[PDB]
Amino acid sequence: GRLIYTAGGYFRQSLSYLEAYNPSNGTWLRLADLQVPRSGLAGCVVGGLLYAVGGRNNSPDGNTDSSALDCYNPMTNQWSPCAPMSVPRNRIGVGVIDGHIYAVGGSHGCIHHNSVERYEPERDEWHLVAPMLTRRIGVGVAVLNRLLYAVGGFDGTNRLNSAECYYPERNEWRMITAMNTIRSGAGVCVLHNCIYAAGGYDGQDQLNSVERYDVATATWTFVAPMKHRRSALGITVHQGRIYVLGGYDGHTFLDSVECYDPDTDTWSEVTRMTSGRSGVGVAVT
Ligand SMILES: COc1ccc(S(=O)(=O)Nc2ccc(NS(=O)(=O)c3ccc(OC)cc3)c3ccccc23)cc1
Repeated sequence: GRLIYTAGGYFRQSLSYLEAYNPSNGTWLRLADLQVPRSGLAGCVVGGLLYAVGGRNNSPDGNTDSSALDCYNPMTNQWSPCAPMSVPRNRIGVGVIDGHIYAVGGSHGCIHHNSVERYEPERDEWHLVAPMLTRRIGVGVAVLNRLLYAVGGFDGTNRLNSAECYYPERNEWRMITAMNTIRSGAGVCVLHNCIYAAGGYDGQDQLNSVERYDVATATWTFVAPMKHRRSALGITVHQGRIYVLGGYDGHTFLDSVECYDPDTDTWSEVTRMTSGRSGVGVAVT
């Protein structure tokens, strides 16, 4: 009975929605609003708890990048504040390894981070780990074989097709094979033994293409393209399928949710959010 949760986002301004989708019956739940509206945040789950990490509050008055970390408990329907990160990180990537949340890249104003920090929920503390090789914002992050992958993004000058691999036991990064397509703001997840990068922005157009990295062969391969081009999309995996939610298509903030089935290699539109939005954090619990 797991749900896909979607937190925050952007439509005219940063949003406070926490909504959940139930793929078994196609219904949506409206849950407790975020304390502070945020977009460009990342969502992850550790031990049944949903965490909303980083992002930005883009409001009528002004804009503030967020160093915040907040914890949503589905049992109690309440957000609680956690220890903040060392720096604000808008357009952040995040992965979880062994119960620890990794906050990768992102921006603070015009500073494009290569730093990486790790959150320990048992102790409510962030600690810096080794920095990435490249500054990356709008970076997609996936965890496979207890390694953390940082894919694409924007370094401050160049939009990137490069990707790198973090080794927690050695505390070191290495560059891996570059993608076929430059992508910032892509959706990045892991399904079966592969990293998928879906959509994003190549510096000219929003993309519908989708590629996957097979770790055995160290090669990126195109798979079936989404129906909508999209960047700043949310992404998750649920019962063996990839779900992509929202994003910006070049003209509209999308309410479309597409599902990818790897056995048929096809995308289908399975629901719509209650309103169109980009830059959401998404996770499953
Ligand atoms: C068009 O208006 C927008 C206003 C706000 C927003 S957002 O949803 O609040 N966040 C973001 C905005 C941009 C990002 N990088 S990008 O590569 O996708 C991109 C780059 C250039 C573009 O065109 C010139 C469009 C998208 C984001 C990346 C990750 C997460 C959030 C991003 C989205 C759209």
